[PDB]
Amino acid sequence: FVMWKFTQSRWVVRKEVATVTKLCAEDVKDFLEHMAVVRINKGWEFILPYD
Amino acid sequence: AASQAVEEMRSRVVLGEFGVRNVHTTDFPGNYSGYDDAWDQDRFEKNFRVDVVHMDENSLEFDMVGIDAAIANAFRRILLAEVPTMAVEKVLVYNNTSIVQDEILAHRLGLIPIHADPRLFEYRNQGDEEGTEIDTLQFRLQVRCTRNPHAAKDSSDPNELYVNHKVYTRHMTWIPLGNQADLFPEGTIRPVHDDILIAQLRPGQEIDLLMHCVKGIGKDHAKFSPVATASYRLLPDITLLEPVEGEAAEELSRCFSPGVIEVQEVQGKKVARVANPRLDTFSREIFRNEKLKKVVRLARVRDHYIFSVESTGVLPPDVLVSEAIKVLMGKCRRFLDELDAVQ
Amino acid sequence: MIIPVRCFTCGKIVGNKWEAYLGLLQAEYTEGDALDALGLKRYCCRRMLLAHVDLIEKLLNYAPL
Amino acid sequence: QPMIYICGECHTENEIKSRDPIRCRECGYRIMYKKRTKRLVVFDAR
Amino acid sequence: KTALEMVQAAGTDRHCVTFVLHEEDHTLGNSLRYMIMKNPEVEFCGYTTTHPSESKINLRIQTRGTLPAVEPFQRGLNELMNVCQHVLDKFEASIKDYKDQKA
Ligand SMILES: [Zn+2]
Ligand SMILES: [Zn+2]
Repeated sequence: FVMWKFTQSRWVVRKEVATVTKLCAEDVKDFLEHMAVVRINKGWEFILPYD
Repeated sequence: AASQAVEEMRSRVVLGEFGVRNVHTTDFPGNYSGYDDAWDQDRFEKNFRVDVVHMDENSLEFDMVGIDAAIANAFRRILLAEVPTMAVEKVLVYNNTSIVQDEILAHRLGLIPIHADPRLFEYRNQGDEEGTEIDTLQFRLQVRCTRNPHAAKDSSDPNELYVNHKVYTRHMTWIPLGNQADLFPEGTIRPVHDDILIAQLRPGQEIDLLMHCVKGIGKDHAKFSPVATASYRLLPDITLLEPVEGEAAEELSRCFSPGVIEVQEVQGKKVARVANPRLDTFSREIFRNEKLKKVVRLARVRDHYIFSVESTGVLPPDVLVSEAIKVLMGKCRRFLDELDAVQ
Repeated sequence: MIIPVRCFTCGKIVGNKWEAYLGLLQAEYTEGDALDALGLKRYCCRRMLLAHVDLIEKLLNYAPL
Repeated sequence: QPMIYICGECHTENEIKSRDPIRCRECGYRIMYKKRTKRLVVFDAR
Repeated sequence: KTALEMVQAAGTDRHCVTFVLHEEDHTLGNSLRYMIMKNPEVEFCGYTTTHPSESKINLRIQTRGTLPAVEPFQRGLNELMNVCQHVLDKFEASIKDYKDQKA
């Protein structure tokens, strides 16, 4: 689901993923840290640019 | 001259680079030659005044002009300790299976404020652990955590898996004693914040207890303190020895608080002036600039005290100040009656 | 173990502002702006909320249940 | 008199009498805690 | 049993008196010290704490002439009571007019 959200849009909200997937905060954080970085006022951005 | 220095010593408190000067109250008869500092009730009633600048729920700010540091500190200490309120003292536990310790649980419950009006109750006599209708209140807390019968297959979050897993203070139910139900309308006797997290539970664990609350003062224990932060500060009055203009004036706006020093273009050039010395916190950053040290004179007004009283929500802070003044009056009356009984 | 109800220095009610703070951590708010939005002006409550470690869930993971 | 205990992993109420091998049904764990008392206990919030 | 008087020595001199006040602290001590120091007939006024464990204070009053040093005590108490009444009335009036002008 996280990878699909990243394919649909470059910016992914952590709270929306936590609400949809019904998972705890630490699991969503580990999922995002593997492929995203925290950008202030924008959420989570994919670590690599569009190739 | 000498008169100006005497007036500055007797009216202002100057803050130097290394230390504060003129901090002691000196307006007393015999200390000054050209001043008759003898007590005068008429002059005190004339000069004294109270001006409230901000007043909302659980927050008050008011300036008192004409009072001294001794009476101000007395009021502050009475508000901090000598104002009686209602707080949890006795905890009767029935099969506490929580991970949180029983003593720690009782200590956390004791710190929870109670919205009950303390003036309508009395101090419990020595002993008498059973308690009476007049001088005690009972709060029942019974929370049984169990698994949610309807939840998702994964349910990683504890909110979906379990119910009542976080025992908030809203679960506390006031149990009337005698005729307290008729005297107090429903909804008056309750926890103040209603959102304080007492403990966290798991399925199988249960927390069952009764809480006996009695009247008490903050001096005995800090849990009876009604005010969260009740303090007072001297009103600052920043003065400019020489007119400061140009870009250095902007430095003034960056040296003091952003809201005290304002720059204006009277003739197309920026000149700084004191707009609202109240907002300044006296960070003493002007001493870093070498040139701007001898151009300003930071000072505090001796007979102008801004009181800020943020309460815990038991009662509005104006009633708190009134009750503090009443407690001081009661102490004075008790000592006068004792002296009269002696003579 | 758990968030204290009262602040050690001043005594402001801080236990009720813990989980909401966690929500501000679940949101995009940083530490400073979240502590400012919670209404903690003095630094004592900021230290109380920031330096607190949530060990209650780690213990409940070892609870009998 | 029914004496009740709690297992260390099943956490089920097991009734065993005196001089019994400490065990628990539907498992094999051998750590048996005692349930909390029913007597009233008074605590001070100090 | 709360406030007790003590003379300076066995001679029972009314010029130097010590009032021992029970269940008190620095608040009332400092307030009464400030309220009675302004009395021109008081040479020496001073309050102290015997020990932080026990809740009691000792005030000492030494007058100028032949004052019994008990009359300045009652004078300071009455002046402090009047000041408290005045500040209470002023604060109540201020709060009331603030509530009126706010709405
Ligand atoms: Zn604090
Ligand atoms: Zn078992």
